[PDB]
Amino acid sequence: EPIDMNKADGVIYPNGRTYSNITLQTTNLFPKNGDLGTQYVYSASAFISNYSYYGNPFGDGIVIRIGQNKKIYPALMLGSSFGNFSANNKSGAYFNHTLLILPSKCGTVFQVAYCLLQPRTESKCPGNSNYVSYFLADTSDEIRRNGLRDIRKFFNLVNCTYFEEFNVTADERAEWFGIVQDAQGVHLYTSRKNGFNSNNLFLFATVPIYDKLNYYTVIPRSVIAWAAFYIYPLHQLSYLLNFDVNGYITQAADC
Amino acid sequence: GYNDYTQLICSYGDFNMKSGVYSTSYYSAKPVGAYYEAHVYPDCNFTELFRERAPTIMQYKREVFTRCNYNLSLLLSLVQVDEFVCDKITPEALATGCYSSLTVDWFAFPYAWKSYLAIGSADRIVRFNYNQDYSNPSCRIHSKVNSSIGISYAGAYSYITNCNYGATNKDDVVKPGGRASQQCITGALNSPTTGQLWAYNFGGVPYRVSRLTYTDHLSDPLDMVYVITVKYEPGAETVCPKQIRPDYSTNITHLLGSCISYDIYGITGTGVFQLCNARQQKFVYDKFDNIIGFHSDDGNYYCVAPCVSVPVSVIYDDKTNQYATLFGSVACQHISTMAAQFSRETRASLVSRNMQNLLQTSVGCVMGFHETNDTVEECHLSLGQSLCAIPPNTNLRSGRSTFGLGSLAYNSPLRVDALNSSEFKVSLPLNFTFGV
Amino acid sequence: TQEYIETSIQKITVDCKQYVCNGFAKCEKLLEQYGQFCSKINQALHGANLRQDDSVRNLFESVKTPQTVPLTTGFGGEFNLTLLEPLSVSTGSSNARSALEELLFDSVTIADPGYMQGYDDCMQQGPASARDLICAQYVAGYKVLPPLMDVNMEAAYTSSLLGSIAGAGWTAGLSSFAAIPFAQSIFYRLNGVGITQQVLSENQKIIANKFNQALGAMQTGFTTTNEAFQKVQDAVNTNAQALAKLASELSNTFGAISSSIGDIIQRLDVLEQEVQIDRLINGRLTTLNAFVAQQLVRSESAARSAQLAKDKVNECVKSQSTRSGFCGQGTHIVSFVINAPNGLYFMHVGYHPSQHIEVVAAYGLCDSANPTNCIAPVNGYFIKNEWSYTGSSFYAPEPITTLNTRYVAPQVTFQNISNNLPPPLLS
Amino acid sequence: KLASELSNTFGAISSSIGDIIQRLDVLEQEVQIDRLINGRLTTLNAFVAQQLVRSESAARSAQLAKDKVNECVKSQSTRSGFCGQGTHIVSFVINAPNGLYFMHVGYHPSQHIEVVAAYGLCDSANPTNCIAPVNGYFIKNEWSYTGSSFYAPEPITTLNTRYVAPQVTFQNISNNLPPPLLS
Amino acid sequence: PLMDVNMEAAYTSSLLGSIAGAGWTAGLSSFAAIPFAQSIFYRLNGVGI
Amino acid sequence: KLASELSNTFGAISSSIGDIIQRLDVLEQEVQIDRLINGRLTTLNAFVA
Ligand SMILES: *[C@@H]1O[C@H](CO)[C@@H](O[C@@H]2O[C@H](CO)[C@@H](O)[C@H](O)[C@H]2NC(C)=O)[C@H](O)[C@H]1NC(C)=O
Ligand SMILES: *[C@@H]1O[C@H](CO)[C@@H](O[C@@H]2O[C@H](CO)[C@@H](O)[C@H](O)[C@H]2NC(C)=O)[C@H](O)[C@H]1NC(C)=O
Ligand SMILES: *[C@@H]1O[C@H](CO)[C@@H](O[C@@H]2O[C@H](CO)[C@@H](O)[C@H](O)[C@H]2NC(C)=O)[C@H](O)[C@H]1NC(C)=O
Ligand SMILES: *[C@@H]1O[C@H](CO)[C@@H](O[C@@H]2O[C@H](CO)[C@@H](O)[C@H](O)[C@H]2NC(C)=O)[C@H](O)[C@H]1NC(C)=O
Ligand SMILES: *[C@@H]1O[C@H](CO)[C@@H](O[C@@H]2O[C@H](CO)[C@@H](O)[C@H](O)[C@H]2NC(C)=O)[C@H](O)[C@H]1NC(C)=O
Ligand SMILES: *[C@@H]1O[C@H](CO)[C@@H](O[C@@H]2O[C@H](CO)[C@@H](O)[C@H](O)[C@H]2NC(C)=O)[C@H](O)[C@H]1NC(C)=O
Ligand SMILES: CCCCC/C=C\C/C=C\CCCCCCCC(=O)O
Ligand SMILES: *[C@@H]1O[C@H](CO)[C@@H](O)[C@H](O)[C@H]1NC(C)=O
Ligand SMILES: *[C@@H]1O[C@H](CO)[C@@H](O)[C@H](O)[C@H]1NC(C)=O
Ligand SMILES: *[C@@H]1O[C@H](CO)[C@@H](O)[C@H](O)[C@H]1NC(C)=O
Ligand SMILES: *[C@@H]1O[C@H](CO)[C@@H](O)[C@H](O)[C@H]1NC(C)=O
Ligand SMILES: *[C@@H]1O[C@H](CO)[C@@H](O)[C@H](O)[C@H]1NC(C)=O
Ligand SMILES: *[C@@H]1O[C@H](CO)[C@@H](O)[C@H](O)[C@H]1NC(C)=O
Ligand SMILES: *[C@@H]1O[C@H](CO)[C@@H](O)[C@H](O)[C@H]1NC(C)=O
Ligand SMILES: *[C@@H]1O[C@H](CO)[C@@H](O)[C@H](O)[C@H]1NC(C)=O
Ligand SMILES: *[C@@H]1O[C@H](CO)[C@@H](O)[C@H](O)[C@H]1NC(C)=O
Repeated sequence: EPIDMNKADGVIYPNGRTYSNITLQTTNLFPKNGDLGTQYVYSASAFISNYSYYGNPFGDGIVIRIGQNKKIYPALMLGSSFGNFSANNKSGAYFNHTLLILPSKCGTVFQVAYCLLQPRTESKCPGNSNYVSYFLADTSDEIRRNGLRDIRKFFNLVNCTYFEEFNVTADERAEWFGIVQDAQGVHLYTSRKNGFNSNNLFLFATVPIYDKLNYYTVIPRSVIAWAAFYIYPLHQLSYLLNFDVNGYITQAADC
Repeated sequence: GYNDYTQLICSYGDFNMKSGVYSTSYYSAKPVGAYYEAHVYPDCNFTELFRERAPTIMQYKREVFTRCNYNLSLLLSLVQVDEFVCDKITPEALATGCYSSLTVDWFAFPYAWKSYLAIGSADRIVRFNYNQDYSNPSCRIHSKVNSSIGISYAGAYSYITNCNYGATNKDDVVKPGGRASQQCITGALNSPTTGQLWAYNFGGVPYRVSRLTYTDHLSDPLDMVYVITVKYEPGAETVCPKQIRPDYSTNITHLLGSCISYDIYGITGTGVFQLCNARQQKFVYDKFDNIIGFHSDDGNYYCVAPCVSVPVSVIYDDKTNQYATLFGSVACQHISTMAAQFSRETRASLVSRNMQNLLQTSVGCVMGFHETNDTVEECHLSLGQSLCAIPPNTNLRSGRSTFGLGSLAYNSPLRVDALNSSEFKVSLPLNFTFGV
Repeated sequence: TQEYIETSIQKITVDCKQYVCNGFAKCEKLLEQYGQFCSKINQALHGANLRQDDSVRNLFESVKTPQTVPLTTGFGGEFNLTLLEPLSVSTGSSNARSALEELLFDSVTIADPGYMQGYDDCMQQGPASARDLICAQYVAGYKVLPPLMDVNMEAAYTSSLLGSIAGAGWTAGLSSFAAIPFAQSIFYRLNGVGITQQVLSENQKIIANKFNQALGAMQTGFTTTNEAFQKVQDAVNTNAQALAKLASELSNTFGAISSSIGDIIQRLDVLEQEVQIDRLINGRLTTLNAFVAQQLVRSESAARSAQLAKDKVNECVKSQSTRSGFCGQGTHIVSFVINAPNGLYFMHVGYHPSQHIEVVAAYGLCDSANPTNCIAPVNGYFIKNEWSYTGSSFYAPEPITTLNTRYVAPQVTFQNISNNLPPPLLS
Repeated sequence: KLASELSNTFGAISSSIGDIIQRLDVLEQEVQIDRLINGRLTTLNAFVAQQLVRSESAARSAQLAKDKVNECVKSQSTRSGFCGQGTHIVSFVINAPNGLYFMHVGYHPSQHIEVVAAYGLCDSANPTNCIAPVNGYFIKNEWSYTGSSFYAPEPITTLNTRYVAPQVTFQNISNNLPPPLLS
Repeated sequence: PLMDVNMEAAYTSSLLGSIAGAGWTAGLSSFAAIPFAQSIFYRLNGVGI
Repeated sequence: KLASELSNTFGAISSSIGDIIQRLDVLEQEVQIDRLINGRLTTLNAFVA
């Protein structure tokens, strides 16, 4: 599922003014054309892959294609230091403050937290040498934070600075998500403006993270293919953008 | 700015000019009123800056302010400014105008060490502790904060003197707008005060860190550095002052049709606002980045033009000294609303209106003309589209006279009818003449 | 052959004081450090526009046509000229622009500004991408001046030229004017280039049909495969590009902190804003000077093309041109001119040989008994298989008479014939 | 446009180098002198570009004057509209400042009349013997010859006609015959 | 301008002296000392009077 | 002209962008680089005219 510039896949809309019916030459963070990304699959037959062992480099930023070209939302763990867990040699430990993006409920409520991950000394928990992996496992309002409940069984989350919640409505169509860090903090981009074809990333949140994020991992999930999201990196690239009548980017050129 | 003739004389830079139709600049358009429209937000909270423990330069504290209204007059009374070094702004400019973000980085630093934070410095403090961005309008101020304000200093105040890693000893420098990495901080927090390069191993890579303290250079009027970086992004303005500008009025319905100076959401300019019928955005732009309209807080759309926008031409003949005005490509029912922008005599003619002045032609609305049917072969006062202006036969000393409108008839050559038969017709000269 | 000649440049006047400074007194005070710039720009633009109108007036003075035949529905008889004839003499409205002029103007994207209520329109309609150059006149601070003559008057001049084509050039001098029909003028023009009256009388319907197909092939001639049509389109695009260069330069910061004087004034102290406004002022002055220099160069090009169009009209439209290659390829017969956007459109019909044959010809014929009596052909040759006369523009062997020969001095290259003497060589 | 822009400061503190030198320190006067240098350099470049385009226009006009001298003042033009309206008779050229001044004398009609003419006349007895005018018309009164630029009927002679091939448009005359057509 | 008004006037006067000739008959090699009135009458005759 | 006007400093400290970047601080780099940029734009505009 490669990046296509003629569909304007993964382009971030410029902040502020809404451009209309002109072409704009910008050099800013953009996905490189022809990039296949990295496919991540959540099973649905509990049953997880080793997505918590990687520690992929964050770089300038990442962009995610969620769903079609079951639509299960991703779970992310971003941090500055990556290393092994103690007394089991297992990788996946994030040191110091760590950003968590947890899709609670059925992907309708999101938890964003920025805090320490202290391993727990119980069986099948990190640091016990019985460790395998951590994962998120899937009416009245108590399961609105159930992703937090799954993530706090493995980690203590002891000193937490930022916490917010976001409501997203259930859908099945295509959706994009991007994370970019600059001097003002961590910027979360989404294509939930849902106007016309959309598929353009607009700013919707800002997390006050001033330590440099260097790594990101995909938290494994299991619902009891059925899930595919691709994570593409962003590069400082020259692009040529085409805005249409409505004010959305329709064509891109990778230059 | 008295007549259209005087505006014609002030442009082109001469008094004795020849006859013709000339384009004329404006000289009597001034901003009369003032308008200010900005959103209200809850106040910015500056308690962490002045009422808590002073941060250390090794791990300084940064706060980004968004969607709040500040008050610089209160902030400057709690500090005594020693020296401010601003890049593309001034503190007077910081007390006004809207931004999209407001980043403040602050830490405790002795006043004797201004040279270690100046631009172009090669010291260890810029290299390993704090590197300023200098890509946005920023101002770094040096101030002394009294202990009665609420500031305090405790613990050890230290800065990294060296931080290198790897087998090649690569320096872990600080990017502009960044801080020291967590490896350097962890190496420093166990490093001795005296400045010995100890060796550690964070995550499988050897790291070496040394530090020095400046906690004995701090006094009761605690020397503090505040670095204030603003960002400008039109259409995304969020931080504006609690103080509304002083002259300005907050209601636009009594300022419609007159050139006013507006401060709508942190951007300043002059123009004329008129109500017009024609929302994914608030401001409306054309292809060339010129705001041509805006949506107000109530239900109304005012499309804004520049202070001068109507093209004015003056028809003048050097003999008899008469003159007339041509308002190019505009209806006669719109001139009387824009009058205040013209010259004083033209403004005095349009107000207390006499409709004998305004005639509508195919090239615009003319003033000082009268309709005529006479046509002229020579056209020295061409208005375009086969219209020539017929000058009056009375000089200006006897009073102003009106021009003639509509001219340039066709030559209409002689017609010879064809017999369309075996014979034809020829047009032969009886008499002749010689022309040079 | 279709040829487009651009005889004009857009007339543009720029409000210099409003363009360089947006009404700010500080900018207007700092502009005095560059002298009386706005007066010089205004005088240069006024001189350019005045010279342009003088050139247009002189060019249409060369289309004087002092005598004409009034246009009728039946013009040319068998020859079809309803495409070229006025729409007023044809069905419907009293406008003089022919069907070909309407087809040429309707197939070129002009984006008419509107010289009557352009302001008001631009105000009522919102932002766009096709009329934003027109709406930038009242924002950037310039104006496109209307042409000197209305399209009705230009069409009247063209129609009067069309009615005078057949009669002009009949005999020596330009004083008289015959009212001969168009078909007779065409037949005489074809006879003058070497076609016998026998061939013209025998093949008149074929000639009329060929002319009708040649003129009717221009219904689909205004496409992208036509070179002169693309010349019209790219002249219009060049004018639009110059206008777009006048705008979109106030959006350039030119190294300053912003593209607008008000932000510079607000964001900086009284000493730094002087140098920032100086940067902006220097940028605007550079843009205006470049535009004025471009206008002068385009005025020179328009003057050259106006001189060329004056000769084209005086040499080919008003008379048959015997000079090679000046008006189309082949043998020139008759040329028509209509009004094009910012110029004139010429259509030269030509006589082209479709097929060629080769035949032995002689310089002249003498007599064996009287060697001092020799003849030479006029507008033709002496082709063999004895000797007969041909037209030198169409193959038709015809008996030798005194109407196609001349008595000339004897030469060595002349052929000698003893039997079957031509009637010129008899006695 | 050369002596006027020497008085411009171009954003500097003065329009001269002598007081820029003596009012500022050595580092601060380099930028002021460079501003003056930039302004005068742009002025000189603009002057040179204007000289080049004016020389191009002068070359075009010199070619036009060369063609016009060799055609109209040195010979009879016999070209429509190239050397004045009407028919060209004689032209003269005199010297003018930075160019030449031409005076084209032309023949202009003042009053016109319309008469009925013929393409040529043939004889009914001999249809193969037909004549045509050379520099005029066969105007009808029976038939007379006239000039193409002046109305003055004359008898038809052999010095103003020439024999032509017969056509259909030629008028038949059998009552009175002109001397070219008589036998 | 490279030439004094005397010289330029000499060229113009020499051109004026050869108006009547230099085109009397085909070819430019010969020159006929024709009076100006005769040249004007011949030109009007060639026009069609 | 195009070949030779690339060696001019145009009032900057050097005719190379790299030397200006290496020798000066980021506030003065944009000031001095704009002096080279303006001169090269002037050269290209003169060539096109
Ligand atoms: C970042 O994380 C590291 C590792 O979690 C912290 O280093 C620990 O510091 C405590 C306090 O002295 C020690 O008891 C541990 O032994 C250290 N761990 C390791 C692996 O060295 C470090 O303090 C954190 N940085 C902060 C909080 O700024
Ligand atoms: C969680 O936050 C608390 C509050 O700052 C930390 O407690 C501080 O720890 C440092 C280092 O041991 C002491 O110098 C401070 O006096 C403590 N403050 C208080 C109020 O107790 C605590 O260390 C943090 N926990 C982790 C794991 O970093
Ligand atoms: C500005 O910030 C300070 C500290 O960041 C706020 O002070 C806190 O206020 C809450 C409730 O008002 C208390 O529970 C905390 O103990 C206070 N902490 C400190 C350090 O003072 C203050 O309330 C903020 N101002 C506003 C208007 O919200
Ligand atoms: C911004 O801050 C200044 C200073 O704190 C405010 O000025 C004070 O206004 C109150 C109200 O009358 C007075 O009692 C104080 O004496 C004033 N202090 C000074 C130093 O002048 C000002 O009102 C604030 N602005 C807004 C909009 O609240
Ligand atoms: C046609 O006959 C003439 C004679 O009347 C030939 O011309 C002569 O050629 C001889 C060659 O020796 C010359 O000496 C004469 O002076 C020529 N006389 C004239 C009047 O030119 C001519 O060559 C013959 N044509 C051909 C084709 O042979
Ligand atoms: C003058 O007489 C000639 C000979 O009769 C006419 O030519 C004929 O005209 C008729 C009808 O006009 C045609 O049908 C014949 O074909 C013509 N013959 C030829 C040989 O062309 C001529 O038309 C007469 N002139 C006028 C004005 O009628
Ligand atoms: C350049 C090394 C050779 C010359 C050595 C001679 C004298 C050196 C003495 C001090 C060197 C300081 C140079 C920079 C001064 C400001 C340092 C800063 O705060 O950025
Ligand atoms: C994850 O599993 C794949 C599948 O075998 C394996 O190739 C890869 O090395 C694993 N990554 C680890 C253990 O970090
Ligand atoms: C984790 O452990 C493996 C082997 O146990 C080692 O190769 C790797 O370097 C370790 N990772 C870190 C970050 O120390
Ligand atoms: C993890 O690696 C370290 C380093 O060699 C080792 O001392 C420790 O025993 C390992 N843990 C396990 C459970 O093997
Ligand atoms: C999200 O939805 C819940 C339930 O309706 C609500 O309580 C909460 O305020 C919402 N959050 C936001 C940010 O709107
Ligand atoms: C700090 O506040 C105290 C309390 O009034 C005052 O005495 C002292 O002068 C203040 N410090 C300064 C520097 O003004
Ligand atoms: C502005 O003034 C008009 C004048 O009639 C009034 O109707 C309107 O309510 C005012 N708007 C305000 C005060 O917000
Ligand atoms: C808006 O449109 C209506 C027609 O429905 C018209 O009467 C009115 O004048 C228009 N308003 C403006 C400001 O042009
Ligand atoms: C001008 O002509 C119009 C055409 O009908 C006529 O109505 C009008 O009265 C005329 N004006 C004068 C002053 O004769
Ligand atoms: C946008 O540009 C296209 C390009 O052809 C044009 O057709 C359309 O009318 C434009 N729309 C607007 C609102 O300007």
